[PDB]
Amino acid sequence: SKGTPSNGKKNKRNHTTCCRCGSVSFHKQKGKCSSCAYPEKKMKKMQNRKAMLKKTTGTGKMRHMKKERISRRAGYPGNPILKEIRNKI
Amino acid sequence: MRHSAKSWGTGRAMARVPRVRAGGTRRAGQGANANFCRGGRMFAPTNVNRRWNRKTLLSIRRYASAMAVAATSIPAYVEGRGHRIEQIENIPLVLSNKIDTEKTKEGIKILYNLGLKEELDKVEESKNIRAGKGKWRNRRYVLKKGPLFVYTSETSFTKAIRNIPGVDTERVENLSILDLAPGGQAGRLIIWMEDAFEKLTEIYGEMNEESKFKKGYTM
Amino acid sequence: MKFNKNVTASRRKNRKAHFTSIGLERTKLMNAPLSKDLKEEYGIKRIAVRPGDMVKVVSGEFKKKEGVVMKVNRHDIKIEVEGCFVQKEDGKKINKGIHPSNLRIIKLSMEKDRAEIINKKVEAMKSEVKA
Amino acid sequence: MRGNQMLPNNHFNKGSMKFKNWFNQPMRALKRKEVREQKSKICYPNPLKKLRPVVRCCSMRYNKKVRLGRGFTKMEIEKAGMDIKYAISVGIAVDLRRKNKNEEGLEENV
Amino acid sequence: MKINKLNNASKALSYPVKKLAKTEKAPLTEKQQRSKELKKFAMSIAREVGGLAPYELRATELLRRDEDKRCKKFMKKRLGSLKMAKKKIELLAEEMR
RNA sequence: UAGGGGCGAAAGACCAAUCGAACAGUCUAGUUGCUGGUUCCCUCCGAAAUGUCUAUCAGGACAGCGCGCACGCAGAGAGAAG
RNA sequence: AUACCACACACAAGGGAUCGUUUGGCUCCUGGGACGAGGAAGGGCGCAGCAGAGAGCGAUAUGUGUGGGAGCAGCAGCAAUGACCACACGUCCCCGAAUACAGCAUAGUGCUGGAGUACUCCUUGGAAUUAAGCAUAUGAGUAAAGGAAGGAAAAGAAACUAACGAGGAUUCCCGUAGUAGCGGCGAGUGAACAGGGAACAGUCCAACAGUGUAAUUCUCAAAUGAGAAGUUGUCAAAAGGAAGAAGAUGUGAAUCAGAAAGAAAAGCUGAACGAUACAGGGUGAUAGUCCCGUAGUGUCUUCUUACAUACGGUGAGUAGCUGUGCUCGGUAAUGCACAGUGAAGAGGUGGCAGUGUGCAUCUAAGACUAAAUACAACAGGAGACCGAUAGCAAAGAAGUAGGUUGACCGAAAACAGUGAAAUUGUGUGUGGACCCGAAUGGAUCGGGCCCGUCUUGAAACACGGACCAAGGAGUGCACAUACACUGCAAGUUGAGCAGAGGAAGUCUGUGAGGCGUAGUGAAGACGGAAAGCAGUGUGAGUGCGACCCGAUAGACUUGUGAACUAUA
Ligand SMILES: [Zn+2]
Repeated sequence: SKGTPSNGKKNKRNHTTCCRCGSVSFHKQKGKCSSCAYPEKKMKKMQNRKAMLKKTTGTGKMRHMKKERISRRAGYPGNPILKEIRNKI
Repeated sequence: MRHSAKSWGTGRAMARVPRVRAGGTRRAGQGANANFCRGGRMFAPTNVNRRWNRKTLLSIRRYASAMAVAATSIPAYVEGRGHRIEQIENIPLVLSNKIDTEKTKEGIKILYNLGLKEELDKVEESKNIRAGKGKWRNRRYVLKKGPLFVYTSETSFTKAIRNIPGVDTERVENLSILDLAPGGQAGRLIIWMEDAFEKLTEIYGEMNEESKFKKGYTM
Repeated sequence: MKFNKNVTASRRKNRKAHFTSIGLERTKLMNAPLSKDLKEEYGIKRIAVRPGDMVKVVSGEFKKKEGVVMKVNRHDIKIEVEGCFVQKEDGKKINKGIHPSNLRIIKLSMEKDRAEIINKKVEAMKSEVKA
Repeated sequence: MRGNQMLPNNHFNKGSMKFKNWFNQPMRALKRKEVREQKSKICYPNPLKKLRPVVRCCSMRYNKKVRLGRGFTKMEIEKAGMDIKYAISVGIAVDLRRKNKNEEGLEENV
Repeated sequence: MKINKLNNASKALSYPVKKLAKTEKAPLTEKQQRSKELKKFAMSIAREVGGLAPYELRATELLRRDEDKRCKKFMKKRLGSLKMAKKKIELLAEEMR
């Protein structure tokens, strides 16, 4: 029967951890990730605005982008040992 | 309106309000979007398209300001607002030009000589913290209204008197009804400058004539 | 009246600026007045209280007392003064902290960099006073 | 629908319709003032605005009224003894599209 | 309603201006003449090198039989405009002569 | 091998406790002539369940009967006598 | 009724309402609009003396330099041989466009790819809904899906309007106008020139380059040589500047004492003092003079911007035509395409089909362009906004705890305040369901069926309701309208926009348009009664979620599923 007794046979596992996004959604037989479309070059279309804002720029650390803004503020000064190269250029 | 919600329909022994689709949390099966629901949407949400300002005819604005100015020289009205004028010799007050004052120290001595001491004291003693939620929204302290000084020509006296509590300043040419009738009751006490007092004849004209300064207006 | 529009007059903003202060701005919170004599001995009118300096308590329970500053709590803005304490049920004694502004300085601790700190402030005045 | 009225015709059916409010009106006025002021310093002795011709308005309804136009014609400028390069240097506006068809209109602009 | 009160006769009146005559531009300078000559010359060489197109042959054939009204209808359908047809017929006629 | 599509020794069976057209999310607060509900006090006036037309018969509109503001004013839900 | 059941009051339990408070939210305005092969955005894993989560940082996981200067929150230890902070730099593990790759250009060096996409441009393209049914039409060229760029983007100097006594690039605001018209002429749709302003700026290529010599660009050498591109055509000139704006930071006046009372005075009482500073915040109760500021004044650093040569009148599978499909208010074709057909050098247009002829106005099939205009992330300032069941989902380690096979889905919890009601125990009183009227020392007497709701008709064998708290439903805008109130009146008006002003307020100009000052007809045409305009509000109609809640269904996606079950 289709209820409790059929639950006993459910011991196989079709999805594993995706290497691009972490989300335990890589379908091994299809060769595709259901969250991010790996191995396609572009990321997947997200279903709605609510769901996509959960993965935008600024939801993580933004390491490089923050440093760039501080350097731009300072006038891109560079390493002080090498000022002469900068000044010539 | 954020959540994914749907009605369960009849046959489940429950009211047919929309409910939240979820699992693993106590939030499953709770009642979603309606105005009678916790965390739902308000009835007729407030909206930016409301009409904030109001029109008034220019002819009424001109007439109201004229009869507000008039009331500043009837003792019954001035006393009625709550300005105290027991010690003042006569109304209206007109200060001369050739006031060479630059310091607040000497400025107060002048105002005391015109009899204003009791009025000024009445303002200083008044400061209190407002009752209600307004004290959280940048409206913390309340003070009583005092004298308004009206000038027309630029003078040092303006920056000598301004730090004294309850003193207020405006030019005659752009004198406003909010300053002339606070709270919608008329008869504010006014210190005129000699130049400003003479200018009232150009501004409002003469009875059954037309003002040159206010085109299309007659008294 | 304030005529500069870059400075805030919001109650919410002024309060956050107080409690979340750090660095030099935190040091400004620990300032106290000098006595009349010291204001002739030195140019300064007020300084940040440090251990070892001598203070008169001018407000509160311990009014009129005099003593040496033992400790400076920067996180919970309080100073501990020698001989200002309460006794528990146990008989054990706990120093009670006083807010900086309720103190007045009577003698300065001149250990370490204090003499240079004072010099730096006096010069900063004269630089603009004489102009 | 009941009673006597002028029959409705109110066009609010389209759900994609945008609304425009004007809360910025006093502030944008203040910015336009401050831009003119600083522009006036950059060319201090000279007026901020150029000289423009007088032309006659268009239809039967406005024939009897005169108005400012875009620029003087090469013929107007020449008749008054100037050259085009000089006129520009002295703050006169120029429009080479306009034509002259009357004696009166020419005489006034000279 | 402030519309449709005057008659058409009175709407046609006009104010008495003084007009300026138009400046005629008839003189054509030496260099402009040579320019035009060279363009017209170039048009000869193309016709000499490459000859007539199929519908031009069919058209000129009808002109020899004096089938004037047939040629007119034919050319109208090829070029679209009755003006272009009238012009092209006149150019073809002159070529044959 | 995937949704107006699959697969079926054929029962409209089965396609993640869902199938005479799956699930997720959005358009969308889809529509409702139909059912349920609609939050303080006193004072004064006070109905209708009928006619005409309607894809009209559990609905509308127009007229008839209420109330408010009222320019004004010799009238009357009763009798006599021809 | 000894002990059960009910009610009242006092005390103890049980719960978290109410009042007082808020380093959070929301809305409007101003600035900003800064990513990546020099490896981004996003994911994982490591790093502390005792260290889980979160924050910070990369095996250099608190290093160097500059400016300052006192502690490191617990315990043990450190610190003028520099605790801690601020500015810049150095170092920067593994996965990921992920590349020892793909496509492509140059004499050579190289460039693209992924992320973001609120606002702008280019394609593709619904249905619910309204018509009280429905098929053309509407919603709507909207949603959805794809491509691309910048701080704005697009557009832009007439193959343009107009018929006046004419004007003169583009964009934006007021207006013509809910008009001319389109439409099962139904429902409904719907522009342009004028007239008043903001801001203003014009120019390039081809046609068409010295022939007494390619005079032109590049490479190596050298101080004057070799070589590459190119005759299928290269080559058409100036430095230069002070202004303007935004930030950062220094300084910065003036008070003491007292009875009563309180844990504590800044309150209250007396006596003083400052002010170009009485904006606001902190201190053990309500502070101009106790602390941080404010008015007024100094310094410094960045950014933006500016003079030269030569020319005209023919830019083709184009304009147009026939057929066809979509589109627009565009109507015997407004714009865009596809197939046939296909010009002239002279052509295009003048809101109704054709043919002819004068007249007016322009010059298509190649390119560039400032200012005035639009709006997320991030930063700053304001508010007749909300005050922990509200305001963002989120005032704490919130897109978290936790959940789906998957796409995706998603909470609660403020103060160690106050401490209501439901409900429970103990004590003391009064009754046997309770309400209204009237009383006794005391038995009781008389009257009353359970509320809300549809209904001719409810106590009903009609439906909803166990009990208490808190939340919980006729609102906002546009357009005509009748009434009440106000100013002026043959007139009336806060259009936008300019001038003044320590300013989202107020005052003053310039100056359109609209409606009114009289009507009749389809129109040509004619002409002869009746106070209006603009506001502040109330009743009422129509369109938008439209008093609040509620279908079975329809469509769209470059979204997901054969772990159960079917077949090869
Ligand atoms: Zn993935």
